[PDB]
Amino acid sequence: SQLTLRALERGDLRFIHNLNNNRNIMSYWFEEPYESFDELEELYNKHIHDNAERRFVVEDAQKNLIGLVELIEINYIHRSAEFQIIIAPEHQGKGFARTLINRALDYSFTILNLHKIYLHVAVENPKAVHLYEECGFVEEGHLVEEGFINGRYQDVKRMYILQSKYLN
Amino acid sequence: NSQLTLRALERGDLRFIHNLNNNRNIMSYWFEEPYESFDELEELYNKHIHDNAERRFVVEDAQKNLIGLVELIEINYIHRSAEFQIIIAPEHQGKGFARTLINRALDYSFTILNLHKIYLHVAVENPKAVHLYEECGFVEEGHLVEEGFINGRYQDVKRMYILQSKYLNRSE
Amino acid sequence: SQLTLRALERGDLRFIHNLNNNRNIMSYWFEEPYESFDELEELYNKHIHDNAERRFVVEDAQKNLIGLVELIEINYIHRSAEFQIIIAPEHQGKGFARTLINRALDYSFTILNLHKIYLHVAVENPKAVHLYEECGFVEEGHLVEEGFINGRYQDVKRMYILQSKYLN
Amino acid sequence: NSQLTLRALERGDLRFIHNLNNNRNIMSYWFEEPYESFDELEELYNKHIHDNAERRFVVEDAQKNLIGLVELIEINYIHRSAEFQIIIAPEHQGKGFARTLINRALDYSFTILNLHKIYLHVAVENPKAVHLYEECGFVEEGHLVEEGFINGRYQDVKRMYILQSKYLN
Amino acid sequence: NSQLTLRALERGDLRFIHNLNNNRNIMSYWFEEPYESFDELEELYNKHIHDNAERRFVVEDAQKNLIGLVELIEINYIHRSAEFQIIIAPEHQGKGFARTLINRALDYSFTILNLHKIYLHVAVENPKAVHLYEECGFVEEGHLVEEGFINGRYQDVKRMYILQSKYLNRSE
Amino acid sequence: NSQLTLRALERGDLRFIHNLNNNRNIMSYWFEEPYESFDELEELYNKHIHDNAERRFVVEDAQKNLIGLVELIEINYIHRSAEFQIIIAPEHQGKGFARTLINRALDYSFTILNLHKIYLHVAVENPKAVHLYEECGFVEEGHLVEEGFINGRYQDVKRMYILQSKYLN
Amino acid sequence: NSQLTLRALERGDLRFIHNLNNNRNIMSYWFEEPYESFDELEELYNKHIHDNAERRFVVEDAQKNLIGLVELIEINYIHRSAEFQIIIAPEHQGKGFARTLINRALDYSFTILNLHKIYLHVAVENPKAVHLYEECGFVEEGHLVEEGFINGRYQDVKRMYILQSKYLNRSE
Amino acid sequence: NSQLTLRALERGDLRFIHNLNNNRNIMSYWFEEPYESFDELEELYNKHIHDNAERRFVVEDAQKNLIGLVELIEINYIHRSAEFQIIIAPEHQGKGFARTLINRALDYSFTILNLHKIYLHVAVENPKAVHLYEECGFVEEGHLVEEGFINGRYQDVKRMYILQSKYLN
Amino acid sequence: NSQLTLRALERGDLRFIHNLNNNRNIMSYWFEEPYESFDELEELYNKHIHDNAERRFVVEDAQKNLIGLVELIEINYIHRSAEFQIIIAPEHQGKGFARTLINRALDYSFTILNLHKIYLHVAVENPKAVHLYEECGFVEEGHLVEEGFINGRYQDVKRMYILQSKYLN
Amino acid sequence: SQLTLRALERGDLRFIHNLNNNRNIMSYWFEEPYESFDELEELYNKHIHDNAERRFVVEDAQKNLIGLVELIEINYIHRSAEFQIIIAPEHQGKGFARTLINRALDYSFTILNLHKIYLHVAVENPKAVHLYEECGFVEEGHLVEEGFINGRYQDVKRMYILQSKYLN
Amino acid sequence: SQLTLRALERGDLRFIHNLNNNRNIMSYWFEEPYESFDELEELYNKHIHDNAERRFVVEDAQKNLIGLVELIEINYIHRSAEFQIIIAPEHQGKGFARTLINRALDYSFTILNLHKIYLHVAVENPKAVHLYEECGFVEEGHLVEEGFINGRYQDVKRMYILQSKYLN
Amino acid sequence: NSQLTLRALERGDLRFIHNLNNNRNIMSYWFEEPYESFDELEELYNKHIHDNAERRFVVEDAQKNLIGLVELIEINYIHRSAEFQIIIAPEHQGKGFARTLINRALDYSFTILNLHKIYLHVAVENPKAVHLYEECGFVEEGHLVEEGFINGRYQDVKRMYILQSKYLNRSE
Repeated sequence: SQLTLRALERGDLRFIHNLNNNRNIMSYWFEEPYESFDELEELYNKHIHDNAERRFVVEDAQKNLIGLVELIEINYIHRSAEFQIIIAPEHQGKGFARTLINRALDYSFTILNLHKIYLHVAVENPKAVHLYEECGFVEEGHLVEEGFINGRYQDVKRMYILQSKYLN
Repeated sequence: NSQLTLRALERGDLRFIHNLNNNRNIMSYWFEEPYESFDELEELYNKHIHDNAERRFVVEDAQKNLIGLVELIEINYIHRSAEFQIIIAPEHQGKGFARTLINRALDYSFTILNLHKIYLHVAVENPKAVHLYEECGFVEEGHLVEEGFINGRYQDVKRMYILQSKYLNRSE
Repeated sequence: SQLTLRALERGDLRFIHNLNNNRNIMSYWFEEPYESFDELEELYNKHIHDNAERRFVVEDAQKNLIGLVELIEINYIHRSAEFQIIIAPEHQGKGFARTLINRALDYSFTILNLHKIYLHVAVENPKAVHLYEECGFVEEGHLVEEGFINGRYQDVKRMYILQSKYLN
Repeated sequence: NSQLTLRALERGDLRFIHNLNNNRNIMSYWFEEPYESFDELEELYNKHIHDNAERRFVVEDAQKNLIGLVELIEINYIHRSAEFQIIIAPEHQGKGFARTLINRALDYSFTILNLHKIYLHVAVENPKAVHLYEECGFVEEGHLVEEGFINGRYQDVKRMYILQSKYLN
Repeated sequence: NSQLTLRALERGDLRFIHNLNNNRNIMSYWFEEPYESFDELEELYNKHIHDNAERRFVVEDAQKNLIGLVELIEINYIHRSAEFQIIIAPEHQGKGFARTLINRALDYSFTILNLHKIYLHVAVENPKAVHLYEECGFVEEGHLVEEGFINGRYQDVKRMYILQSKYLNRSE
Repeated sequence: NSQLTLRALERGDLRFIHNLNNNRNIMSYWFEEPYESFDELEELYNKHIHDNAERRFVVEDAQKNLIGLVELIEINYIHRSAEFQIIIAPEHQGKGFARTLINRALDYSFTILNLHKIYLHVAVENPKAVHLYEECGFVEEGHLVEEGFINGRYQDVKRMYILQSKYLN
Repeated sequence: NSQLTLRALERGDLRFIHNLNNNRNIMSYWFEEPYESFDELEELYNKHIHDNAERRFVVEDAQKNLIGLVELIEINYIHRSAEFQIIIAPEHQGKGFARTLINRALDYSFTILNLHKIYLHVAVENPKAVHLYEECGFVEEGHLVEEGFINGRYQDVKRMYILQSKYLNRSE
Repeated sequence: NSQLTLRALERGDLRFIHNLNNNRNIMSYWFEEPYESFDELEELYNKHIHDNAERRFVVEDAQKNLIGLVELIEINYIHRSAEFQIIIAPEHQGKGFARTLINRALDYSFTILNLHKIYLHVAVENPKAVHLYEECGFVEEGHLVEEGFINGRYQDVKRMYILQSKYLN
Repeated sequence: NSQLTLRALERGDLRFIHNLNNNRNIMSYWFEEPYESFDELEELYNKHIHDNAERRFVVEDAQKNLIGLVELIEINYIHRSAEFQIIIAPEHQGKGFARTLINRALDYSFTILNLHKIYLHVAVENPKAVHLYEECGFVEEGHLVEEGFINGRYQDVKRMYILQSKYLN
Repeated sequence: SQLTLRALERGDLRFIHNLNNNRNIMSYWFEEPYESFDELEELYNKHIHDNAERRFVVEDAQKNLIGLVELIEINYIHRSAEFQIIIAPEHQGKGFARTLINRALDYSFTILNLHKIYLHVAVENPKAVHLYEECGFVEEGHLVEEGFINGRYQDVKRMYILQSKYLN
Repeated sequence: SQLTLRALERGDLRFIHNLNNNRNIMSYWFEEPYESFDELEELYNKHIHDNAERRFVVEDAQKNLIGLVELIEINYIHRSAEFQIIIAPEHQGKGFARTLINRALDYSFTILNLHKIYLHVAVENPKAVHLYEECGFVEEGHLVEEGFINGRYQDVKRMYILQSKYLN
Repeated sequence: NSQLTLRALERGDLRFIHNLNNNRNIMSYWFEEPYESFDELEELYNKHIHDNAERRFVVEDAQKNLIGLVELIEINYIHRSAEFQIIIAPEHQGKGFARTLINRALDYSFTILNLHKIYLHVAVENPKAVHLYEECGFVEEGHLVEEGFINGRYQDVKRMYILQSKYLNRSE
């Protein structure tokens, strides 16, 4: 409850770079690949005004960085966006996920007025699917060999939630 | 209240602007383009530094403490109109500084810019503000239904106006 | 029924300039004033990709220019836009207005997925208010001295229609 | 004289403009920048094509024959004023169309742009022009001495005005 | 059908593209930016002429008559994926040219671009097309609900895929 | 009053400029472009730093305390004219230094720039200022009616002039 | 001679300029930058089209035949001075058109530009021209020695002037 | 040797890069463009900072002491190949960390970028290096004769490869 | 076959280029950048028109009928090497003109550009081409395995070379 | 003799601005007018590479700024330039002029290989004409009303010296 | 005598390209290599105003293109330039060389006021050395392996002529 | 002498370059453009930072004291030639460091750049330097008369060369 969401600032880019460490996956910023901190800050400067992606830094009461809440591929004609939450390893198993997931859905459905929010989860991480399922998400796709994760193509589940059910 | 002073907004005041837009829980715009980050605001401020379609004024006291903001937007010099929005910091919201800021704004709009009409928008679910402006000389000219999506619901908003004729004269 | 809507092209700018003649009002293109044809084509080139305004040219079966249907101040967050229809003097009193008004509402509510469409009518043209009223629009504002039309400030009615009623 | 039509200046009309400024014996300006050749004007027309400080109208007749030019310069939208200048081609100078052009100019200034004041400048050594504008509603508000260097001499110039209040009422 | 030929789209073919997007009654995009005018399309074509994230191919016959369009979008060369969309002109829609165009597209994607997966989207209210792709080797991997707003209603769309493994092998 | 020194305006003095334009209750312009914030002025100062249409001088004293500003706008080098404006800080408004600043301004206009005429504008509702310039050599050449919208009213303004011939002789 | 007319130089007249600089056997300049090719001239003309430091005037007759050129260079509006150069085509060099062109030039310089002084340079080895200008009111103010390298030798050049005072008055 | 960590190259590490290229006696390239001074490299690093044709990783230890560099050049994402080069600082050349760096490089090439082939070039006059890569999984696919001008002589160079299939299985 | 003439590539010949790359079933590059449409090539030809890393020659006959293309890519002037590729139109593939084009290419490489080495790449599944270049002076220096993805298969490619020393002597 | 010539640097621009004070004449930098220090530094940056004018700062042994030696309107085809020397008021009457004038002629005739060096002197300052005359310059022109100096047009003498006589 | 020199124009670039054919040497335009006509015209446009090289087209009475006279590496401080004359194969052995060489020296020494004009001749073409020698040029250098001409480094003679001797 | 080290010139060394060009009393060039001020040099250095037609190398000792400069100019990679110029600070001119710098330069030119010929220019009125280079393997190939204007007089300059063949071999 004490956790707060804050729009992403330049200073928070170091926290983004640290979150990427230990993930072992190509990081993208507005659909452009980056791996070093200097590559990131340059693209943050060039996409500063692009409203197709919005990122919020999650902090506690004493302002310790907990994680990141990012909405990508925002389309205002169809009113959809892809949701992705990244919790720092320090606070991964402390139960902050469900609160941050509700905070993200709140901003998406009560400020941006989006119709649908979908996410992508690895089939090889079933407990994460149960998490999002218990948060209101339902499976709508089982993408076969969608991503190349550590030397092999993996299946990824696409799950959605509509504005209708979150508000009612 | 008479110790308050209006000052054209500077770059050093953008921090004060950012802290105002939070807790409002509404999309913040700068020259009709959205923003929610301090850096995003600063870049827009430098890009529209010379754009005269909008003007914003910081209000401070003798202590130089920041009390609120006055902004004119959608300024058109052929029809001589502009939209009016007032925002006072939460710390000074209840000490009745608003009426002074409103009068200072109308005095600038109608005696320096030589505008003909000033309109504003207020939420129908905030009768306190609608009543405040009616006290300051604003008349309702529209009840726009489901014009804004606020807090997960389409709500109505009142549009109220005041003419240069009433402000400058009336007492005459 | 034979009337067709077509996105605005460069060649149609001459028809726009001719429509402005005999109106006696400042013409705007993406909120910028113009009065000569050369001023118009230059701004058409600079705002070619701005999706805040969409204009459709109305033609008949034999492709005679009937009028223009323009949506301005399109906001995809709140899903609103201002509607304006301009019929050429040759075909003004032939009854093409109601058909073109329905065509405009169709594009706005079934392709762009807008929530509200408002228009502005002069109080001194009451029969036009009755037209839009019989088309589904309802008055939501009586703006006092909103526009300067031929040497005097005039009152203008703002009328709206919601996507909910047009679809049902 | 009700046949004459005002039309916003187009790039093609810059030839008509150039021919009118010849025979005048005066430095011609386009948005406060001097020019003399047709090419200099065409380039400056492209640079200031969307500048709202000045506005120029070409006046034609029923046959579309060019009659004259009406230009409003130094347009300030805060004070709501502008300077007015009318130039008729030598072909039609004596046909008595000036008054109609002056009123069609004032009609656009006061009924569409919503300006409060329109002032103009006339040489003191042209009293017929002073009387002309006087009969159109303009009043002398200044006698600027040695304001301009015309024909090798510093000459005095009358500044004349008319307000939106009088023209509308 | 074997007389059809695939040709990289040129500027002279943009007219053929514009005439295709009309009567579809759907927002048309070019490198993920909307357009509905021929001039708007032409300007976008010149701006993304060198962008390799998308490729479009015109298909013509021995008569050099334009039959349809094949386009790859959302191409990513790290995951080696792309989205597939086929559009045949209304005059040739029913003569069974589609299967040839689909195979020509997959042959280009899997033997020249060396892609791993090709996916496409089809409306659930168009079982004819869903069946056509299932015949060509596509398998359903998703039933996205209310993903698209078509003709005044939020509709579901099927996402179907095919892997380079099946296309190149299977017969092996 | 012979201690006062004129110095070309520097970027650092833009603070002094901004503070003077406060308290005036008037729209301030920098090269015919409006501004209100210190940042707006600093940007426009950088854009027009080499524009010769206007020239501004900061006047200091022996202690280098800033006294006032002397600006010449609408400088035309073909007609050899310019508009003059003097603004003294409220701290020294009543010390009677105006006349010396006016003459130091005219001295730069007529002895270095080689201008023929210098005109200025004074509000009719400030007769003390009209008399001041009258005693400095300026003569009224116009009574512009409702020229400016000041303090919520269209007010009349006097236009006053002095020629290079008189000042030098 | 009274049928001659002065016209501001246009792009279509640059061909006439190029043909003039040949046979002169002297470095040709355009806004103080050298050129000897038609294309080199045209590019310089477009680059200095708006530069008011120099002005050139083509002179033509009732037949619209090109007779010569009049150019002002080194124009300075603070000192109100300019350099004067006249060039008549070889076909019309001997019919006494020069005096009219010189007077037309001084009339433009002293009645429109409101200049104070006009100076020119003439070769000491051309007493015909020095005498022509002395007839037109020019007085020698300098005998610059070895100022120019002409035809393989450093030669002297006369600098002659005329003031606005003499031209406008004198008759008075 | 499990303490060594790979980190994407940062602008600050360009000093470490410059010091490594000294002592090599070879023309150094940054995105197929030659350079010699620290300033030339810093400018070209800014120009190609978002170019995906090359990728360079700085390898540190637990103490964050810089150990070496791993760079992948000529990265083609259609053929899924790249050229590999490993450079260890003279301080740690004999500590036997090379093999771990080579495998950490191949792990990023084949497990994240999804490349099919990685080739490298070794001088024939350095058989110890050829054997090293041979024991890491690389096989000779070419003996390029007089490929490079090294130390004043056109020398032969071995081209060695390893496929994603072998490394993963 | 002495009638064939080499001519530097002109913008007009880009049609001939585009038609040759059709029928090849391979991704075509222009200065290491992929393209497929005639418009994409014309734009990239304008961007790299003064780049000296590649050089392409159109070969015609006495009738000026286009015969083929000779392109030298990856030209490095420090190591003095380049990659060679010859493409003959299907119309004249069997007329036996290849050898003359190969030698005319090597003559420009070794007698004008002063290059030391020229290498080329040939598919292993085209032994007739390998023999052809072998009889022209090229020697195999590498058997690159699974170097290219051709016709849906990773195939091996021979790299062949010839030095300036042999060709001149 | 201890006096040294040094190419003009950015830091020396303040000394240039101070030299202009008490001159009461329009200052030009590469034929462009300036009056404030900020105007000067901007034009110094834009004309940094223009070789049509070369300026040298004159200093003593202890590096006190004595004056300026500037060559303007340098033409390498005809090999000519205009010379101008400006001594600070502190050291005006100490006899540094003749030495600095010889230093300027040395650089012009032995490094740039110029054929002619001319200067402009006021007729109303005859002792300055005698100075340059005794330095080798000879009058070649008496320009009438050439410059506007303090409210009146003044005559200016143009005097020259050829490379031939300085070297022999 | 009837031969005329004319500054190089855009249209003459085709003649330049044809002259290069049958030379078998890398062609340079302002020290930049070119081989196709399109490469040449682009560099002609970019170096249109560079006065370090001047080229004149030689024509007859009937305006048939005879050859080219180009001065390169023009230095106005030292007053030197490199001369190069190229006669078309059609008129090579008709004796136009000596006339064109004198025309070039005339322009260099009587209009540009250059002090020295040097040229480069192949040692393996001795009759060309005798030509320039009989025109006033004298050998000042025998450069060893200066140019790579058709598969071998060749020696090149550098010969000069001073303005002093051509004028006297 | 073996403790000397060659280092590519950096921006921090431009001050050392400026102090070298003074007292030489000769026009200083940077990529064939003149300069005589430190700021003029710095701006040219940043503009030609990536130009590979010239390369300059600072030489320093174990003490990191600046000893001199080595520069290659007029580098052409088709003919594989370059011009060589060496400049040692006056404080270290007489301690015989030159021969080491010359050999270091030729070693870089002939073993890294793979150049074929290196030429240099020396004043005929400086037989000390002409003799120094003859000791280092340079042969005179030209006696260019009145090529340079030095100290008010046109002087002759010797052009001397050395080939990659001699440097790399000879001992072989």
